[PDB]
Amino acid sequence: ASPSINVALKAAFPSPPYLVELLETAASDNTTIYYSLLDRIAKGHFAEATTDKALYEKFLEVLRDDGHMDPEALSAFKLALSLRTATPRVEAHYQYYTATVEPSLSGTQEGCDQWFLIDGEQYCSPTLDTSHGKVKGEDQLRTLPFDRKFGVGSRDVILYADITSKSFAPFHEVAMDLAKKGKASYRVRYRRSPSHSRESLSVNGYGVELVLKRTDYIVIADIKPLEKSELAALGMKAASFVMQSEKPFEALLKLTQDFPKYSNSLGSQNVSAEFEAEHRGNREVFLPEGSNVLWLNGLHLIDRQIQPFGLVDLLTRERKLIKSVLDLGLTGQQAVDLLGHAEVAHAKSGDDEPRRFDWRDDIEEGQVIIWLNNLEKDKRYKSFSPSIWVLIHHFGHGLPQIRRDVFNLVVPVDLTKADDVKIVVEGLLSFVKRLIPVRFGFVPLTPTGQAIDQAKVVYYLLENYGLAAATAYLEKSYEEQSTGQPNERIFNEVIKDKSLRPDGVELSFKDIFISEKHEKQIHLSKHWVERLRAGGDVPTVFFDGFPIPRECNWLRVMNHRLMQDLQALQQAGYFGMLNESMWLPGFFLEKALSRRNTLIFPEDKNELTVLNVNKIYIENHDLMSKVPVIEASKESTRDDWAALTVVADLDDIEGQELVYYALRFRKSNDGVRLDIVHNPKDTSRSPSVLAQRLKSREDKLLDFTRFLDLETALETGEFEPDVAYDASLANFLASSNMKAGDNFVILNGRVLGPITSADDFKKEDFEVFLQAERRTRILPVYKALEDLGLDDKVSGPLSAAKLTSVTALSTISDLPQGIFDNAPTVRTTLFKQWNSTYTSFEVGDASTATIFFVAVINPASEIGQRWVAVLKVLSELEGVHLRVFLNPTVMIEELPVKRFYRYVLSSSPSFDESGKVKALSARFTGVPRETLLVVGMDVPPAWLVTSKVAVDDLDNLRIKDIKAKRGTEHVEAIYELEHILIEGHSREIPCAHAPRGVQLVLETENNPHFADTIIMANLGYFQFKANPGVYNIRLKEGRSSEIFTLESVGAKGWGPIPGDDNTEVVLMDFQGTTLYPRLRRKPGMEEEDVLEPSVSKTEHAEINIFSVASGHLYERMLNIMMASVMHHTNHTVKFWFIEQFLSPSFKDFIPHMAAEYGFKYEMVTYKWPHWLRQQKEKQREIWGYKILFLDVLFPLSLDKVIFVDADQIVRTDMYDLVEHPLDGAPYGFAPMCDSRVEMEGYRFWKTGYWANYLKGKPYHISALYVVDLQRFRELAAGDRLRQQYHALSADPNSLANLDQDLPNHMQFTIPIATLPQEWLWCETWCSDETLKDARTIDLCNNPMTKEPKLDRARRQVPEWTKYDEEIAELARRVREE
Ligand SMILES: *[C@@H]1O[C@H](CO)[C@@H](O[C@@H]2O[C@H](CO)[C@@H](O[C@@H]3O[C@H](CO)[C@@H](O)[C@H](O)[C@@H]3O)[C@H](O)[C@H]2NC(C)=O)[C@H](O)[C@H]1NC(C)=O
Ligand SMILES: *[C@@H]1O[C@H](CO)[C@@H](O)[C@H](O)[C@H]1NC(C)=O
Ligand SMILES: *[C@@H]1O[C@H](CO)[C@@H](O)[C@H](O)[C@H]1NC(C)=O
Ligand SMILES: *[C@@H]1O[C@H](CO)[C@@H](O)[C@H](O)[C@H]1NC(C)=O
Ligand SMILES: *[C@@H]1O[C@H](CO)[C@@H](O)[C@H](O)[C@H]1NC(C)=O
Repeated sequence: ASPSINVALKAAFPSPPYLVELLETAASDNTTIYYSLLDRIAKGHFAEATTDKALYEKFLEVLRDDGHMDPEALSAFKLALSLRTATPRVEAHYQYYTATVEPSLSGTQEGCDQWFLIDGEQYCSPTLDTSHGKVKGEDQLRTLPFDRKFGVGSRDVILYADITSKSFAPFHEVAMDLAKKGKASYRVRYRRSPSHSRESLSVNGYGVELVLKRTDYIVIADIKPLEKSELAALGMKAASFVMQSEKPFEALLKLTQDFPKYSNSLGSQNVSAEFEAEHRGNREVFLPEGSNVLWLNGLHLIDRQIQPFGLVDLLTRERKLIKSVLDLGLTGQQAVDLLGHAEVAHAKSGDDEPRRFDWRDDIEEGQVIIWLNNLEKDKRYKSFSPSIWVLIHHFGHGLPQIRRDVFNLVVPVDLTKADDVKIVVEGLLSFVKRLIPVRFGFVPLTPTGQAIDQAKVVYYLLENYGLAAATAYLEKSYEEQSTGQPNERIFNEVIKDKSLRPDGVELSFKDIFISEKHEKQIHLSKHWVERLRAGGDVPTVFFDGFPIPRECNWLRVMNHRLMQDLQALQQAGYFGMLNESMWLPGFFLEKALSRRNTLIFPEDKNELTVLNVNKIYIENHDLMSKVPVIEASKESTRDDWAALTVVADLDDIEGQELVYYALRFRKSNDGVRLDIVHNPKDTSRSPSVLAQRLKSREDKLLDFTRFLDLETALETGEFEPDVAYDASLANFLASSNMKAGDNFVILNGRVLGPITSADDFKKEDFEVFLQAERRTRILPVYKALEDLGLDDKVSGPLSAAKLTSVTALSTISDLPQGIFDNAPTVRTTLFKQWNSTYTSFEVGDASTATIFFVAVINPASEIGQRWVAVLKVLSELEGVHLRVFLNPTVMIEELPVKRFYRYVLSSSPSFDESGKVKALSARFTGVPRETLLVVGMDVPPAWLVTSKVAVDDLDNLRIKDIKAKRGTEHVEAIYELEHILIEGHSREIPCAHAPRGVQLVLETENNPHFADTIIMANLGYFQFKANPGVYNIRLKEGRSSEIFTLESVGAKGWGPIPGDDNTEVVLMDFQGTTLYPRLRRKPGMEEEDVLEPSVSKTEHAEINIFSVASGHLYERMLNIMMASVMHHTNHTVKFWFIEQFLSPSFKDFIPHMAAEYGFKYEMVTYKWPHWLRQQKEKQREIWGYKILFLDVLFPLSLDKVIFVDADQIVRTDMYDLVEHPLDGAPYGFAPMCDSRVEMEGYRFWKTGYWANYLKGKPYHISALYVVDLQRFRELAAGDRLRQQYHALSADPNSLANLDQDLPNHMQFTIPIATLPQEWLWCETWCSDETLKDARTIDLCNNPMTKEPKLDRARRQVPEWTKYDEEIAELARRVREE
């Protein structure tokens, strides 16, 4: 009965058959569920269900009956099925099939509905007698993201099927059995089924907003009554309303959805009931008022993760983790409590801290490091104080001078290499001369003959003659001979003068092979380099025992730690830890290790892989119950307990050497439980045989006095291959992402490898690996666990590993730190302190719940509107517990909620009267008749959405006008999910920086140019607009491919995860594709793209003009603007539009404008980056679109573009603007008119702020401008605009009209070519005499009148009507066509 508004969203691809959708949703990533269901439908079991409802009904009985899902998992299935999560996954198959399969399968297809692909041969029959073709193109056997494999088999078989028909069932069974036997491995790919219709897909999981566009007024429903500004209590009274109700959850939803309407309805019926000013005892301890914060089992979630898709994926990952834990008899409540424990979080913070290695000469008896300094005895520093209090009493970024030993830097240098030598001579010495408070040492590198000799030479020269003489040889050699090889012509000259009085033990001269000097010194040096792995292609520098690889600007890194170490000393001083007679460098060396392993302590800190241990012994029970196992001792303690697994190729020396060390390590440590997995490179001979050889010797293991006893044990015995073992073996490696013939080590779930050489991992290396690992992962689990009194649940080394391995996996973020939020992955328990009686309410059983949600919502917030709606639907799930906290603010200067909100989402699917799946819509009932509203879509981050069907103005909605024009009080609008984003964050390799100005191309097998974009400075950001399918990213041919080669697109994560050295992107989700690509510079380049060492016209048009309109009037005026151009030029024109701000009425009309006026048009858009600062006010968004994304909004093929405002009219042939010389400037603008005489008062750009800032420069107009795009990108102007905007935008009153203000604020930095004023006319600021020579007219605002825009046009321009008539009759001609 009430006046309503209905909004629906539909995808850009047709709806896949429901059957296949349920298969995919059902078996998320468990393959067994997939094929176990694929059997069921190949019976013809699902043939008897006629309707989607019945079909859906059937799946529930099946899953429950076959043991696939429990209540918790079934409930999760329904929600994910509502969300239609599996539909893009299915469309991936189709797009792949349409674009790579069909054009590479030459011949005549008839009867080949289904067909296996074997050895590039197609078989249309199960009986497999005849093969139709040799398939053209690249291999289809590449395993890609949407693939599934069933069984292990040498041969690989693929079936492209249309499951829908009965023709499928026999084909399946042929290969299911073939895989069951073990002949080959089975996988299914899809074929678009023509039994189904081409109807588009109706989506859900988004939000709709109705924004009040007039907020100025403040002192069933007609209009909101504006109430006297007693805003301050809204949050507080609003919070009480709910608490009082006692059906609280529903109140908040009902209140929060229509909140603007209920503002004046609050403060009534002795309203405050402020018992809860009590709970700011809650505020006093933890969070600030009016802040929204969500936690999921301690995990603090960012806003972007708080959508239905983001949340479904989190539960899925979390339950897998918890279920693993609760097979050891822990309640969901106990499990979570252990995960978020204080001792656990402390450990993460603990090894976020730096680990140091002992850089001293002590082991090598002081004969390896050749220092250029001594700060306690150098008579340069003599002037300085040797006092501790010099350190402690410091502030700033300046280096404190001191005569003390406190900071050291040891840099290993190769004396053959010029660049290396140059470091010492220029780099190291300047620092000395400069009186820096750092001691500088260097140790030569000995990887070649010449290097060995030159270390000897320099070492000798130091020993007898001294530092200066040695220094001297080095300096002279660098300039003089310019090579590593020793030069006597250079050497002898040095001794000639520098050989005066070589003290102590005498010089021997001429030739060196001192038994001691060559042996001891060089081999001691080698022992130092080897010990700390300070050599290779990339050497390692040690500052205060902290490894810094010799790359990029390592001194920048050193300076960072130098200040960070100083602050570490200061704090010990204020606690009085320090004293005057102390060796300060040993404050750092307290916990330092003598030996450094790059595997255990990788210098890429992120590099860490942990596996779920319970999973490993559950999935591969067949394998792990038949591996040689050394049980850890009967009589050893819980603290001693640890579990180790060695994966090695026993057909290689390195593989068997590695195991000997592991066995040795086991003899010493009684607490460890060892497992041996034989992973061979060549699988011609069964892996089961060598495993069977050892399990017989299992009892006798580690009784190998010598290595050959192990070697011999491998050779002897006759065995029968357990081919069941072999199958589980190759499944394990596939699950664990391990290659064949690769060596790996696993202690308590953590993987290190591949081990190329067994010398890398020795007995001593296992000991530290256990020592370190023990500390972090095991000791925080043990304490925490015991604190809760769950320490009864640990029954052995394997029992313990399950827990420790699970809790290590809990703290690994999905999102790399520094991108979406800087904050680390630390699970807080800090809200448990909070009193709950009067602000909290809980939903779901805590006793049974596996999922625990903690929401802190401010009722007055607009963000809260979304949060409540989503959380209500996730609360409906069984096995989920939710607890809500309401926290309003007293600080309300402006109206808090200025919109109505509806979230389109259901917890379980809805069905038709005819049993089809119900589409979901946002229906607003009882909308005020007199309020002007704006329709907005609050869509998940990866989505790009535009209006498709609407007859109304969504920018200016009013029921009274629609009623008086259309006769209906009911509004319906349909949107289209046109694109889904592929977005990523780039980095250069190895010295990781964002490559800006790099150009990229997206491609498909059908077309080599889907899309193109350029790399941004901020986070090496880039994006593409695409739909489900298989794509590839190639650097654009030109300068980009000249300078770089991209090793990878980061599709597996930040990584590098092995197996990701790929450039293939696929999108099979509503979350799009997130990528972290890597690019390494080609041989010796410090080059830059941005600086140099008829195309666009042909592709597009003579003239390229772009614009935006945000109303029916402005779109009507835009039609006139385009026409005026056309009449005024005998040239070719192409028009460009900002797609999402335009009406469907306008969108449906243009082809008709294009046919009549003879122009070309193209729709463009870009999605506002997540890092870039948003605009809550739509008009401001629009302005941002014209200036912020100029370089990335238009294809690279476009040389230049021109912006013309919608209200404008042009009498000029527009080419002239193209030909206008810009004098090497990126863009050109026209200034403000000075010509009108008496207008001055309203000329605000002659005031203090604008005249002080614009010293001599003009105040420009954003109605018309030229962008020399090629130059724009070349100058990388965009990046500067974007970062200045982001920086300025922190202040809300910063840019009145950003579009005009940003180019004006940046004209110092970025040149603006100024235009002849023949180019702009405006009555308000230009004289009437001026318009004779006027080229174009903007209709700028009155403001000494109130005459409106429609009036100015008719009065100001007589030919405006002529243009309007032309459009008017055509629109009617179309309507009557
Ligand atoms: C992937 O799906 C399969 C099949 O649905 C899951 O396997 C099933 O796991 C259950 C345990 O949840 C097995 O039941 C029993 O487990 C106990 C464990 O102690 C064991 O002692 C019993 O003998 C029995 O196996 C069940 O047999 C097994 N298969 C089926 C058809 O139910 C598997 O857990 C799923 N994987 C993931 C990642 O969840
Ligand atoms: C209702 O509020 C008024 C004003 O604060 C107060 O005088 C009155 O006592 C309240 N009613 C009750 C039942 O306490
Ligand atoms: C929680 O309430 C109790 C009882 O009034 C009080 O003693 C305690 O301090 C409160 N906690 C906080 C942090 O306000
Ligand atoms: C304190 O002074 C003593 C005495 O000279 C010295 O041996 C030591 O380095 C200092 N610190 C401690 C912990 O004794
Ligand atoms: C278009 O072409 C005609 C014929 O050559 C010419 O007379 C006319 O002036 C041209 N239009 C304009 C405005 O340049």
